[PDB]
Amino acid sequence: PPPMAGG
Amino acid sequence: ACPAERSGHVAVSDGRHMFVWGGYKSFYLPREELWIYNMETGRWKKINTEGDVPPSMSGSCAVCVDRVLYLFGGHHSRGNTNKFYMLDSLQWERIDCQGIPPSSKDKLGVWVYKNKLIFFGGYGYLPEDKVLGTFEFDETSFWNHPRGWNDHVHILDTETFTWSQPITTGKAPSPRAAHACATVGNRGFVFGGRYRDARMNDLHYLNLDTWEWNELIPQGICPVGRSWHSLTPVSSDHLFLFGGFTTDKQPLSDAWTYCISKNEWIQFNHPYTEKPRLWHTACASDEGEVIVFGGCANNLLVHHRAAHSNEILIFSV
Repeated sequence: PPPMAGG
Repeated sequence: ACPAERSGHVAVSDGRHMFVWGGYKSFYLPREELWIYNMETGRWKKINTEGDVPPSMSGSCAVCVDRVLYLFGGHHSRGNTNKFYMLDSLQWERIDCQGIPPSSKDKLGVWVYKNKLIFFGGYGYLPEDKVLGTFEFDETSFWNHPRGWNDHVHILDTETFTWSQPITTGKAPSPRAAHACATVGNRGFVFGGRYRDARMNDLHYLNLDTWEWNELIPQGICPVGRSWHSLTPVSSDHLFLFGGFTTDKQPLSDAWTYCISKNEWIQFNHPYTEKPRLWHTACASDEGEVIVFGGCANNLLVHHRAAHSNEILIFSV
């Protein structure tokens, strides 16, 4: 899900 | 009275009271709620806020300065933002800043130095090239607007609420998100974070007087690379590191202090080895404790299996 992308 | 479980919330503190807002769980927690944890008594209180209440978000970047709460960025149901809010501690105010704001992003860090709030890095949309520094796309985001990491440094001057960027020297850390920042004196430390295919273990600091980047190479054993960890000043010479998430997706429960004067990592023994946390928060109390709240016990990328927590963990250091 988009909020945890990039971590 | 107890806040619901969550990750990607913010927590800030004055040494006595811990303010907790936002985050998401397995989606976003109620935007108008502000949770306050009394570090001395261990009790929570909820208060509802008004004014320009920010959208419910994960990954926002917050600070507490003289009991004034400042909040930047984050991810709401419709994507990343670059809005800036303040809350004087029941009424939120959205501040229409002057200057060119940073690009819309989340999972970054902030240093506080005098009148300046200094933001670094994060994950979000392609900027306008007016911004200086570097941005690198996360190629997998094209398959779900594309987003990417940045290594930008922005100043918000609280004297005028004007955005600017410092000219820096030295080698900046690579772009990154879910790194941790901590401030001691005029040194803005940054440790680890996610960039491309790695969760990293490098340590730098930005001199907040001279705007010179320095890489620190501690001698001996260093913590494993990670993102979604916390890094917290606990003295004028020690940074407390807890938890996070490795490159190989291991949730972490190790705790360390970085001794600044010795330039040395020291692994800290504690009773919470079976309580790994990531995307938690951490606040230093006046009585030498670090108060950890929220975050996720396992790999949060498997959303239907995510173990978000509302536990308080207290490290006495």
